[PDB]
Amino acid sequence: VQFKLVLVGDGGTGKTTFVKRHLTGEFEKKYVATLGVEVHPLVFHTNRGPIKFNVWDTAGQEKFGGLRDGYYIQAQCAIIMFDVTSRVTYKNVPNWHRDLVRVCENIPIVLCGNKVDIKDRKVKAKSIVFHRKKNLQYYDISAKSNYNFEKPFLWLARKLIGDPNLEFVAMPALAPPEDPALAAQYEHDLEVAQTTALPDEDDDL
Amino acid sequence: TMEEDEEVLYKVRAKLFRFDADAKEWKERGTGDCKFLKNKKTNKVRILMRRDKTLKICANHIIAPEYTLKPNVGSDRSWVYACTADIAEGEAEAFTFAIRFGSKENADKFKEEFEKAQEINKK
Amino acid sequence: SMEGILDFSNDLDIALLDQVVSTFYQGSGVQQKQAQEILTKFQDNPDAWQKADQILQFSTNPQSKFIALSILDKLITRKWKLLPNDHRIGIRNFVVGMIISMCQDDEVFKTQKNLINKSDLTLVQILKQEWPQNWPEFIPELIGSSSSSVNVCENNMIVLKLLSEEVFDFSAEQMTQAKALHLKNSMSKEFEQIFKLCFQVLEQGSSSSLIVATLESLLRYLHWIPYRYIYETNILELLSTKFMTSPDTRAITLKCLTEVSNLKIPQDNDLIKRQTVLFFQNTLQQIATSVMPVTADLKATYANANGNDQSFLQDLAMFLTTYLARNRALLESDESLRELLLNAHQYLIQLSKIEERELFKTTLDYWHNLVADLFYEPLKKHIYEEICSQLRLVIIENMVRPTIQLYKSEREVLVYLTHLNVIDTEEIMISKLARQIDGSEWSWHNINTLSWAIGSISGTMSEDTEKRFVVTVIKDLLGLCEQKRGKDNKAVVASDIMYVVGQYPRFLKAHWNFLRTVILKLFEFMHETHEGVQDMACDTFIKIVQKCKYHFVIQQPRESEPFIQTIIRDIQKTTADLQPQQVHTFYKACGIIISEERSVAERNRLLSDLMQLPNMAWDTIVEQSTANPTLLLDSETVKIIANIIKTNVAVCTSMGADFYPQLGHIYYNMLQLYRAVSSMISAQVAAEGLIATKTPKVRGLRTIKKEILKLVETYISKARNLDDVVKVLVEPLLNAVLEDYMNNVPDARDAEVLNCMTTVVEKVGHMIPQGVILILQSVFECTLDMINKDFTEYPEHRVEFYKLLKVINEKSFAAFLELPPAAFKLFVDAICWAFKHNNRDVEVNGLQIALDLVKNIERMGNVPFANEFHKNYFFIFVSETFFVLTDSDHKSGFSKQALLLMKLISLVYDNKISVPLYQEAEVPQGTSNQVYLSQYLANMLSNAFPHLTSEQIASFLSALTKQCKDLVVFKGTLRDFLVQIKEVGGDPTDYLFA
Amino acid sequence: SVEEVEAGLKGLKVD
Ligand SMILES: Nc1nc2c(ncn2[C@@H]2O[C@H](COP(=O)(O)OP(=O)(O)NP(=O)(O)O)[C@@H](O)[C@H]2O)c(=O)[nH]1
Ligand SMILES: [Mg+2]
Repeated sequence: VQFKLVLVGDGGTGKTTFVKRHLTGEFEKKYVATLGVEVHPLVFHTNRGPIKFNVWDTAGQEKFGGLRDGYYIQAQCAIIMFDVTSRVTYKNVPNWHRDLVRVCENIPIVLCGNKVDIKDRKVKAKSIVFHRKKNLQYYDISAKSNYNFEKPFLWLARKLIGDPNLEFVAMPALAPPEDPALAAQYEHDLEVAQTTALPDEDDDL
Repeated sequence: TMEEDEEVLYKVRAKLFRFDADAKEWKERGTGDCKFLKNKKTNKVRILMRRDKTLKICANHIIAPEYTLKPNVGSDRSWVYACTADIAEGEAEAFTFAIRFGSKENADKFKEEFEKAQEINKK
Repeated sequence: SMEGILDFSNDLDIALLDQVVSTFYQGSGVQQKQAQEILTKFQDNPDAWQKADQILQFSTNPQSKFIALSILDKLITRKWKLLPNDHRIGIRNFVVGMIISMCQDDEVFKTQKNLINKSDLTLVQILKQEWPQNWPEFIPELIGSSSSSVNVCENNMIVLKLLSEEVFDFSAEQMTQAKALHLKNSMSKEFEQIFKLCFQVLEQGSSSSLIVATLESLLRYLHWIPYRYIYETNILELLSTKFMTSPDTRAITLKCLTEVSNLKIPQDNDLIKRQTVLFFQNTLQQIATSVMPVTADLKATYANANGNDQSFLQDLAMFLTTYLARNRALLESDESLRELLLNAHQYLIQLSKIEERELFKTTLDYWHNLVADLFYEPLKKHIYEEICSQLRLVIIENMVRPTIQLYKSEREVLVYLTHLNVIDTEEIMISKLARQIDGSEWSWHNINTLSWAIGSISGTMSEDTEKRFVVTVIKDLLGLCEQKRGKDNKAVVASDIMYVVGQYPRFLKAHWNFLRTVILKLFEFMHETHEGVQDMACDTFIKIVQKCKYHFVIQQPRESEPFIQTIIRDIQKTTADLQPQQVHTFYKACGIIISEERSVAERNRLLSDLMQLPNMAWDTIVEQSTANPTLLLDSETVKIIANIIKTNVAVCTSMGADFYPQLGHIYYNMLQLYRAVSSMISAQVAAEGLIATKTPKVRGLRTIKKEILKLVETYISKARNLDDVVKVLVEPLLNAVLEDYMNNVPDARDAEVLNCMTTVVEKVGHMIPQGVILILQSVFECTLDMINKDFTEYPEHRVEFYKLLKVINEKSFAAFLELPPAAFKLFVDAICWAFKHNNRDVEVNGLQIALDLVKNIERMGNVPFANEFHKNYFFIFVSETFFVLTDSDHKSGFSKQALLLMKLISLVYDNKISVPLYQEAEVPQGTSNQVYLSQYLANMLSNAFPHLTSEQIASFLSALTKQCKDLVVFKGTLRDFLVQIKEVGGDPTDYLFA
Repeated sequence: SVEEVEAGLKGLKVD
């Protein structure tokens, strides 16, 4: 029960950061450009069983485009990503969409406006209308604040399974289990960890 | 969900970090409710924490009596401690964890409940 | 082992290629990742297109072929003209001959749609290069082949769809203006034959796959073809009847009719008006009989999500809203069209009840268009009385918390709807309120939704109707609160009650005794430990105060004192249970009231009493802090100090120029506190290292400094007496902050220092030229060294640095003239450094600084500094600007790069540079700067873009310089150059387009 | 009925 999801959009819009947040829960602060593409299995637990996404995180910078529209072959769903603080990334959404539906002619697609956590938003909400005539689902998202970060996958799972009432449910929590040769090893890592400051100390949590 | 055979002694909103030793860096693991779960049939208390919205487990281990809560250099609302068997994502792996709360008060009360729970696991 | 295909010395192993492809697509893990890196290297090889002949001929893998068409595609789009023409003949004939071979094989024509579509698109790339000049029979031969096979005829529709897209929909960015117009003209002059083939296939059936592909291509044609092909044929009848019947063609046909509702049509012919009415009547008829009647519950249908129902209801809303916004006046006069008009809107009413935010925003936009027109247009609102009555209920029941954009859209429609029928709106709202009390629709979400609705229509009823409505609403809401048990219930009702009254200030202002009783309750609520109550009471308080401040500052009848005095007197008791951030909101509110007192002595006295508690804590601490600074290591003391300053920021935010007396009370000791705090931060990083800046201890001390700078910035930005600013505030400020910033390690410098200085220069920069010089000397070089090693580190210092330089360049350009020549050189480097940022906050200011600097230099006239500036830095600015224009990594700054470039070019072609821009040796004497500018530019582009011919570079510059007074044409010429540098062999005549 | 709501506001409670 696995589906291939292609993730397309301009370089720097946060496609890789969004996947990393779902994979490990980490927020990667640095921009290391994706080269060609990175495939990652992502599993969610639903009331209809586990759902597996094979996420094809493609590259947005043309210099690193790799196979480009070759990554889309046989895709069953897709996310198109832009950045609401960069109007050019929204201007290019019709280009990514065109290249996408030329290969995948009938798949559910989610359009995502990322980085709504930034206060100086440039692509205002009333200006985002491209999804209407193309029957895409749209979400304001932010990988940094997690605002709506689960919605693109919930909506795609509902469309791929055909159950509008599918829901994410809590995975079962097994009981966790209960040497001196590593007492000095763990203490070494423990004190360098204490002296490394936690990131984002001004956040609410 | 495999949680009804347990009782909830403590519940606090928190952000959990894991230390990447090879990479000089703290990395977030999840934000959500941290619960102290006491098993009704063994009287063992564990840490269960899940991620908001997706409800994925990002912390699952017993409050071992040998663990010790240490402050971190840049926070008066966090604790750092070594964990030797966490099963949040498969096999029981060793982690250096950091856990941050909304205030110094919730951090202090977490330490209170964390060590009380250690005494129940001692018997 | 898999890397064998990367060796072109040997011959291709097709079988080895099919495996590494299969290991990439159907594989996983490390072997998939490795097959990926080899397939990228293979396709990226400049000779791989040569082996595309045999891949697409002998391979059995459709993915391997697809990949090789990509390799071909990159060749056709970028290096086509550079090939020997024999290869252009071969690739052309191979690509076509394949397409027919796949079309005739019904097996493959059905199983490999992806590959056939990729081959059609590859053909379209060739047509962009070769057609029609070297292929004028393509369209006649395309029409001829179509009658031979249904499969080739369908595929021809796909080729034509793709051709129309590349030429008309996606050409503006991908080809030159000249080449686009050439292809548009070509298609335009051969469309008559394409349409007849399209109309014949639609009219004669019968293959649904062939009909749909022809309807998909028709959708693209309607973007550009002239009106007559739609209104002078029968095609509107076919779309609105025959093809609305089958669900296979219903989706595409709806999108076609949506585009038709946007065609350019003469608004005076009454036949075209009847054709626009007729296809709407037919379409609505087919929907009512073949899909669902107007009574159908589209809410439930959408939620069930069977088949393509969701996409269909979305397209139906797009069709109805599009058509009615343009043509509904065609239906409003004739009595025989009245049922069609109201049925269309009744479908919209049902669509508007679907739980789907983006769809709802689409219908809401149309409702706004409609009710705005009924509000202004005579004799129209009676037509829609029953549509509007239903819409009121739909909007009141889907009110959202005040996305705020959605709320403001809902409020606007509902205010309109209330003016169209005030009596209906009140009856609905009181009715909904009754069912909130009788428990039939009681819910936390449902009482909130209704309060927001009630609050949103404020100011739309007559004052006396409003008075009775507000009274009735508050009365029922309180009876709702008493009826409810438990805290969590009684807290939400009481909150809504406060939200409603906060929305009706005209009512509050006319009934002082009520307004007084309100505020007194919020004060009681500021002790309610239940979460949300306190935050609620404080937000309502400042909200009411903003609207009713005048009634707190005057002495109302039958009171002895302005109510502000009563608030201030009990302020300690009132706020005793609030968090610091809520205390600051409270004080800010009191500052709003006080500023309404325009008797200076009374205002200052009110200010003195409001600040009594923070001033007493301040005086105590400043006496205990000075004797002696060990107290500042106490976390509690720095917190108390931070909150005192924040309280001062809050009151200063609302009082502005009137805050000056309170600032003068603390100013000198505050700057002293700034110095003491600064020493401890420095002492701590010395005693513990850079990690000390992360500790709570030092973060608390830096908070004090930041709040002090924010207070001074807040005042100076709003001061009206600037003489006191310069003569009293500026000098002690600079002494306190400039040297401390300069002499701290980078990690201990506060970027707020730059932001504060930007405000000082903004307000009084023209009055303190020696002060602006001192600011530059102390922050310019040491900040530049922090930010000129990458684009990453110190992001805040980066943004504030260039805002500071920008305002200095605007307000006191004299300061840059006083820079030593070495420092001015760093200034120019800093500007170009800003060009290269992807960060928009830096890039936009850097371009603006460069533009303003050029104008600053131009305004100096023929003087040595202006002459030396051009000799040293003109061609640096020209080439740095050209670099970011052409490197494809700064597209977001194109418009301002072009503006700067034209300003630089126009300088030379207007002869405003007096000295020659060359060395006396390199060019003969008397040569104009204009001749030398063209030579420098030709040489610069030739080395930067060696694949361009000399004629290309020469025709580009000739057009560019000639167009340096026309920004829109200039920009088009830059865009044409950006296209030509992406390929080989661009036509130099393209630059004669304008 | 203004003095009426008024008196009701006064008694507004949560306990
Ligand atoms: N403030 C903020 N930053 C974000 C957010 N999401 C991603 N970023 C940041 O934007 C930058 C780009 O990150 P990245 O995930 O690599 O974007 P990308 O689309 O994958 N780039 P590419 O297409 O070249 O692979 C990162 O520095 C990241 O921290 C966000 O939601 N909020
Ligand atoms: Mg990436």
